[PDB]
Amino acid sequence: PKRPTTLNLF
Amino acid sequence: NFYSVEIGDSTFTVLKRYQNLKPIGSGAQGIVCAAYDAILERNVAIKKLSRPFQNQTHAKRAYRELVLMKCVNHKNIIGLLNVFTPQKSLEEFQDVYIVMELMDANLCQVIQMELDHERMSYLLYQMLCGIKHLHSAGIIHRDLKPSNIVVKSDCTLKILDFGLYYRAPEVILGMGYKENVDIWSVGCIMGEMIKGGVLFPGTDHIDQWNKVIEQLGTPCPEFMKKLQPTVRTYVENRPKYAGYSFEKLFPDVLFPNKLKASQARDLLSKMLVIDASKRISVDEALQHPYINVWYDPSEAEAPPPKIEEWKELIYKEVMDL
Repeated sequence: PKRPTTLNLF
Repeated sequence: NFYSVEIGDSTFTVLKRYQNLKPIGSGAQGIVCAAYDAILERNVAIKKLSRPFQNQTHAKRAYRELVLMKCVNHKNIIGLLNVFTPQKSLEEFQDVYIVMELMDANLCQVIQMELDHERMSYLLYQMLCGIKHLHSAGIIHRDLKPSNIVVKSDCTLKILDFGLYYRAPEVILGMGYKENVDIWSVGCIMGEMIKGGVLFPGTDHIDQWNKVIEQLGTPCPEFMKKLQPTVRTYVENRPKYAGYSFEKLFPDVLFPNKLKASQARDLLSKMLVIDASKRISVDEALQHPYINVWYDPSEAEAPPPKIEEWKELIYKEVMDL
């Protein structure tokens, strides 16, 4: 399981 | 050495390394500016304490924030980057400036976004780690909420402050609390991500209380006994509230993957427990199968942190750099 490298704040 | 910028009605006198200041906050604590750190070459947050010591009340809070910010150290907690005073001596000592990490946004909007279980359980994993470190430091926030949790575009998360609808019953009421008081908040924030709107909307602490009971169901009599005389009468005067099942409260119509949707609910089912004595603990939450996937001992279990007289204490704190 790879950890999220991005989260879309916009 | 320093220079002065005028922001609003206050004057920010700070180290020349900081530029492009812009106010992003202004509360009881003080004024917070977004600023560019020309040495670390990154965006930081400069907080100028308001009336550090204009009354024994303010000074203790100032002394409180400084000392804690110093010892406390974790990735899932706002990191201190500097503390300085533009004043040359204790005699003239007047202002306290705290520089810290600057994040991109709080969870107020990202919560109303679309997060996959990865992002969902990961952000929560990171909350549990920060809250746990806070706890292992004798600090029990009690006031965690969306505008309290900050995040970055790289999906990392941190706790903004050490605190003191997202409050736990023990808190809404004049009852005693333990560390799992903050699990309620996590339970609330987690649930709101799945819902899309605040879980228990209360027009006032009483209505708030009603929303929760009606929703989760009335607590058992052993808990009622632990309730203040006046408030116990109030609850015993309302209709029988049985609450709903977490499948009804949290229908699959909100989840994307059969296993994970059930796990998230099962977890929610152990965090949103009125009776604090039947509520899950952080350690257990971190071990839950929905959160445990990101578990890492280096994160989840990092070693703990550690009158006119207040002017000197603070000054001494600040002067230790």
